[PDB]
Amino acid sequence: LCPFDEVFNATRFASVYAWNRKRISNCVADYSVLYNFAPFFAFKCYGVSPTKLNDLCFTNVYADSFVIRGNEVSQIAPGQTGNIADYNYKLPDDFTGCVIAWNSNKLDSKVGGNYNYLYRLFRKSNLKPFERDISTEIYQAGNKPCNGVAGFNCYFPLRSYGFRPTYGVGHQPYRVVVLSFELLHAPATVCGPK
Amino acid sequence: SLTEENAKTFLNNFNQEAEDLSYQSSLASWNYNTNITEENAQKMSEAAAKWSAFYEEQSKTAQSFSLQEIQTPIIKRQLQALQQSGSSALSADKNKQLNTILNTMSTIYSTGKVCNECLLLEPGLDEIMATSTDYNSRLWAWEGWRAEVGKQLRPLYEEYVVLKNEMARANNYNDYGDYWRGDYEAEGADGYNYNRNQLIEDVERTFAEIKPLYEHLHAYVRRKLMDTYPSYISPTGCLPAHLLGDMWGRFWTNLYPLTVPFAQKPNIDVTDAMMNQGWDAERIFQEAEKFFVSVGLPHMTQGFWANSMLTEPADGRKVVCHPTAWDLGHGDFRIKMCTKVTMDNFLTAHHEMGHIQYDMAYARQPFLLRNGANEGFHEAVGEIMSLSAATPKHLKSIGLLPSDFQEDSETEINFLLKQALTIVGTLPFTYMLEKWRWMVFRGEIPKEQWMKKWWEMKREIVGVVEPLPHDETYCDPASLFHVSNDYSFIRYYTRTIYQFQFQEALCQAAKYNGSLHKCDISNSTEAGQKLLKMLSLGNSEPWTKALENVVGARNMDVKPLLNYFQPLFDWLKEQNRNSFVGWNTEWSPYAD
Ligand SMILES: *[C@@H]1O[C@H](CO)[C@@H](O[C@@H]2O[C@H](CO)[C@@H](O)[C@H](O)[C@H]2NC(C)=O)[C@H](O)[C@H]1NC(C)=O
Ligand SMILES: *[C@@H]1O[C@H](CO)[C@@H](O)[C@H](O)[C@H]1NC(C)=O
Ligand SMILES: *[C@@H]1O[C@H](CO)[C@@H](O)[C@H](O)[C@H]1NC(C)=O
Ligand SMILES: [Zn+2]
Repeated sequence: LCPFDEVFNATRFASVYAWNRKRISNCVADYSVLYNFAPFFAFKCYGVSPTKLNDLCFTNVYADSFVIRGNEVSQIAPGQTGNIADYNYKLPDDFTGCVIAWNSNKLDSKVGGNYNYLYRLFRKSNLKPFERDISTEIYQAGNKPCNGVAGFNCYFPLRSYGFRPTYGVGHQPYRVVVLSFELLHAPATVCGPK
Repeated sequence: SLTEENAKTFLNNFNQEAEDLSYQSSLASWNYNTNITEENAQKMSEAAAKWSAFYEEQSKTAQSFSLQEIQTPIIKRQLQALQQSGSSALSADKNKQLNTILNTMSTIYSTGKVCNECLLLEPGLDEIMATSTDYNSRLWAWEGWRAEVGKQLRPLYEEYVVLKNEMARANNYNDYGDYWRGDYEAEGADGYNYNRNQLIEDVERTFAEIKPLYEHLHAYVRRKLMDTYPSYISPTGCLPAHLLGDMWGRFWTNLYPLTVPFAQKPNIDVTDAMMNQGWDAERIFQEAEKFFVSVGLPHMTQGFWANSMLTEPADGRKVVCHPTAWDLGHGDFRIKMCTKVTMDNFLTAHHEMGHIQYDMAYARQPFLLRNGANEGFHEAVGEIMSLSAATPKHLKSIGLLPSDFQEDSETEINFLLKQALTIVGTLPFTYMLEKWRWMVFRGEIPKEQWMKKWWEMKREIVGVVEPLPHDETYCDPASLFHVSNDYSFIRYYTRTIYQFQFQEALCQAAKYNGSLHKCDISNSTEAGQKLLKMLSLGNSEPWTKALENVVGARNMDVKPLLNYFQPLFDWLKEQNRNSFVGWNTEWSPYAD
């Protein structure tokens, strides 16, 4: 059995820019275990059908988990742009996989404030499909050469989330997992149930 | 390499930090309002100080981006909404002096007492001016108040005016009046451009059409008060300032028992009908939510029923006990209200929920644009809801009035009169006070003729005569809360105009055939999507375009106001035949 339980029922998820990636290979993939993790805010599969997932086999199933706001859940989709899928985690155009997303207010919200989840806001250029950036360099906005200090035309790229339970439904913490299937010429070792 | 993208990045960073700092400040303020303690007050003060420091630092940092290079309209508007400094333009010494003068005036107004009984402003004076009908019992209190508070605030107000003029000139303005009229300044296309100096030409123009109705109402009130005041009212004279149901005369609602068209048919009250059915605060809020959803507005958030304090706490918490609609941010909308099962609270619940529905509309706009079009717009969206929820047709649909009841003419006339005593009677006083403050700040009125010109305008605009002579030693304008404490007062006239404009625009869109005051926007999804077109813009567009999106006009219009009281206007014109509509500006109660 593939470790799908340790991806959706984890204890602490990573940030959006440092999205946690896990490779799933050499194991029977039971696609029926995805359910039972609460009514999902989103269960959108691109290029495949959520029903016939047990009727095929892929070489590798990459699982990318990250926490984002509620209004930014729609930005995790091929083609769409915004503030999340431009400098933190961009999806390929011809993406054949499944994006699941569910609220996690009870687990990832503190009364004082859960400032542990960070997100990149400023960057020189947009990212590429399946690219990670963990740099903490000052964003040189203007022509003034920044010297590691913050101020005018020198802003910090990584900001923090003010997750609190008093938020509404669009700013609460939402955990999003992305399962991307790979079909290289290598022999398939990840099949469904029997 | 262009400054446009740099300004965009700066605004993005400012909004990202403000959506957290202002949220923390609002949360601290709410925690203070929940349980008023010494620690919560300190936390709220620290949060407000941090927010103000951040805002002034960003404003000092934002002034390095002139609006001439910014081509994008929304970016230019966001930069303009932040470059405005305000009181920080003055030096440290002048700012400290102005703050000390403001605090001293606020302390004098809050700790004012009139004794020859010995009471204060709110406990005894308000009740006497509202309920008591004796001539001397009101005259002595009025004279004592306007002789103590006026003479104690005059020397401070004389320097306050100069300090405010200096602050205005320091912010590239001319006078304090022009600074207060800067909120109605719009920018955009050739038709969507409004100027500050253009407002003065409209507020007067809008006053000419409401003059005959106000004259008829004043004549009717005078004829009705002649009975209770036989030897103190002239048939062709003005009314004393202490016989208006209030210390200043802002609202004439206290004169309803003395000025009633038909006493044998009182107004409609649903208090007992609501108590019989066993309703409560949560039921009132659910009915208000159903009313707001029926017209076609978004649904309330789940946190509104959990984190908001809809009822009075029984855990011993001391609240201010007044209605307020708080928008903390990030989808946090709450209502703090001393809600009961009464009818006035039932209408206030629909009034305050309108502000919440407004705040839930422009949430998609940037933080520098999360506000109404002007000071007269935000308070105008919630007021029209009560006008539609307080109709005899809406009360029968909900279940407060039985189906066997029928609308009567005398009851409608009494209701229109009671509404005009509060809505129509406050417009001339507001206009006169604003004109006086504008002409004083502009230096047109010399400092040796403040009281003279004030009482001269009291006779020509409002038609109020003083019962005793008051020389320049007093300062009666400063006796008002909005004048003593720094606050704008022209917003009420614009609100009163815009509420009737919106009411007419939303009633003509639903194809309603009847009186304007008996409209009912319920069961009309077209009246919500048309209003949401303006509520979703907020401050991202000039107020002229926001007003055109609803009513079509790009300026104030008083014709909807005259159509609201048209039956009452005809009734007053028919009843005031055996009288002279108007007043001569020479009669004086103190003179023989
Ligand atoms: C009365 O006011 C006090 C403020 O001192 C409240 O105590 C706070 O309660 C909130 C919510 O539980 C928390 O911040 C802390 O537990 C308290 N803060 C501090 C600084 O002690 C108290 O909750 C209020 N009473 C009620 C019934 O709410
Ligand atoms: C997740 O794990 C916890 C503890 O192991 C368990 O109680 C819970 O039922 C799990 N969730 C699901 C959907 O099985
Ligand atoms: C308004 O709609 C409600 C439910 O949609 C209905 O019960 C009520 O009778 C309607 N009122 C009128 C006047 O049509
Ligand atoms: Zn209010």
